[PDB]
Amino acid sequence: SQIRQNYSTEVEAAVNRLVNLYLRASYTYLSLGFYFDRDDVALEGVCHFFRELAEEKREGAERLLKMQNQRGGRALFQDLQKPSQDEWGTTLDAMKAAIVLEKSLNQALLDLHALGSAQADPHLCDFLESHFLDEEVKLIKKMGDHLTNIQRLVGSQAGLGEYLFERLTL
Amino acid sequence: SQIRQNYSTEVEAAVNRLVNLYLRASYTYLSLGFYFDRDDVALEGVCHFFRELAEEKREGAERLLKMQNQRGGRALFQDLQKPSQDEWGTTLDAMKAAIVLEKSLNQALLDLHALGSAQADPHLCDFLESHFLDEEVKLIKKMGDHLTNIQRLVGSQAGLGEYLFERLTL
Amino acid sequence: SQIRQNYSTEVEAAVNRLVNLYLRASYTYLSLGFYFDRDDVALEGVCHFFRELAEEKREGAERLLKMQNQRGGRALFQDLQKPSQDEWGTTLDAMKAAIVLEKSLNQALLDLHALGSAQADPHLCDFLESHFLDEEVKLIKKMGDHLTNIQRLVGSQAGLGEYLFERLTL
Amino acid sequence: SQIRQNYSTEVEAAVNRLVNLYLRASYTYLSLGFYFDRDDVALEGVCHFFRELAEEKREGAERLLKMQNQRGGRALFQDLQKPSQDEWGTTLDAMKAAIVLEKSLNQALLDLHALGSAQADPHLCDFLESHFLDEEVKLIKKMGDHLTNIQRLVGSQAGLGEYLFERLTL
Repeated sequence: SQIRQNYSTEVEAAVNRLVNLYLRASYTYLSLGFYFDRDDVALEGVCHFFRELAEEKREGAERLLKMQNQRGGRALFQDLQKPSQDEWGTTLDAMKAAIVLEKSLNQALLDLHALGSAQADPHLCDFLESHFLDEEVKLIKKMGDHLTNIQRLVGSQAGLGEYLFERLTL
Repeated sequence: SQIRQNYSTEVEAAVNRLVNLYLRASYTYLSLGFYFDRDDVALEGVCHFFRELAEEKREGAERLLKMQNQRGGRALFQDLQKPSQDEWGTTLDAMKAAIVLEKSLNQALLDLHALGSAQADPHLCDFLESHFLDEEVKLIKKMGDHLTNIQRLVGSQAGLGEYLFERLTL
Repeated sequence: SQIRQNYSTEVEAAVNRLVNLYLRASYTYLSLGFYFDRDDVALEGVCHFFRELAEEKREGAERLLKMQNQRGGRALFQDLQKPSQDEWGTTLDAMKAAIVLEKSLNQALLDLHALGSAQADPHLCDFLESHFLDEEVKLIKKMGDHLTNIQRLVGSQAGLGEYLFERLTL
Repeated sequence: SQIRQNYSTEVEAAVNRLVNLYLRASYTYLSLGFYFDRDDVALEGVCHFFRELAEEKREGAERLLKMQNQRGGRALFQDLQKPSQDEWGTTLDAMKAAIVLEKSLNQALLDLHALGSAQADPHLCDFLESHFLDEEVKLIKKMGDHLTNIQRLVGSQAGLGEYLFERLTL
């Protein structure tokens, strides 16, 4: 490329894999959102929480794709595997699955940042720090906060607790 | 009639029967609304939910009556039978009865649309699709959503659950 | 389902397949958009044309998913295959590929409408007519218009023609 | 200095050299701008593109000079050599020369960031990442985009192509 400078093929490849992961997470949250919109689940606040995360993860993939082009790399798309589950259980189950998902994205982000350090790519490192690392940390704290509240609520009367959490937090 | 064109006597008759059904549903919801306004029931949000449906069903009957005249048919009114019950039980009982009612209206609408297809009456078909079919589908989804939430809430402590549903959803 | 009425399992299945197709088309347009944003392609108007179609196709999938839930069907997600190409050639090549894509979506929409007629599902039929059929027809006309103009322009001096089309039409 | 802390003499020296480079680039763009303003060149959009970069590079030098003082270093100015050329040829020639210039600035910025890492100077590293590294990457992408378009345009009829690029892009 005429513009490419200090952009290793290893980082280029890893950015394409991260795109696939972010698109995969978007798809998982789309499936999460529409499950809670089922007439036999019917937790609209939980649906809306996950649909907004579907959008967030899609926008993350697009910002990686733009950075890829900005550095003279070449985007390469692969098959997107379907979400891990067809039905997501309770609000508690879904929130647990969401924290697992976000922790894996965060580990991919930390792995890529480590690669950029090993490759001495400060623009990549700054890019991840500015638009992804602190975003993940906040989101994981929020979900941790939610988990603790769901758990406190679904101790003895789970149906009541799930209703109140959706009504009064989400 | 000077204006009548492609309007079968079968469809004319079926529109008059549908009017009677819609007026009957309005009357059922009027009785539902005022029951929840009783001082020994006292669920104002449930009263208001059903009174708004009383109005909706009356407006549906009036839009059928107007279409009847628009096609050169002749409205014919019959006795309106009283609602099926004098007392409607819990919010759960009432919502179950409401979904039964709406499913019967929806089946009358689908039956009439099928007749209009058999009679090749595209204006009638479009009229039902535009102002009734998707309205019913949305309303039945909403009531299904409500049923699921009432059920989740009235598991172990029904009095508390009925209060919270009226307070926080309706 | 408590709400399901006149919704065949055949239509439910076909709506899930249509969702997968619409998501697949969104992915194809995402890949189209970012190719024209490459520093060695650099046709920003073409990038923006395809990125807006990526969004449109995603919103179509979401409106099918919502209708699925509205009828008491159950969304089922499958793997999303990657776009057919990694590099998309000229603006002309890409527009040709886009018309092929849209014609296949349109045929899926016509096939599903035909199924809804065979199943006597007027709500499904009206839903497709209201939110998809005329949208596709307009989009395919526009792309046909674009193809004709690209072709007129890239007769003798293709590089100049591709620049002017991006500058003065897109 | 009373305020100096964790600011190596190596980084101080390298910041002064970077200032000289940024001032040299400003001077190069001033010469580029006024060439395209010649009555026998007369490409006003190209003149304006380069004059704005003259200002940008001067502001970069001033932000380095301010950071130098902020850390307790001492600015040291050297002779500023004249631009490499007196006449800059076509828009294509000039854009090629500009990308070479920016890539050398970018390499100076990456070299200095590497030094700050070797010296464990996180304030310097963050300063370069925040105000220079991503600015360079965007500018080099834009110029790469421009080069590709100039090249597409100046294939067969170069005079026409240079006019249209100045008119419709710049």
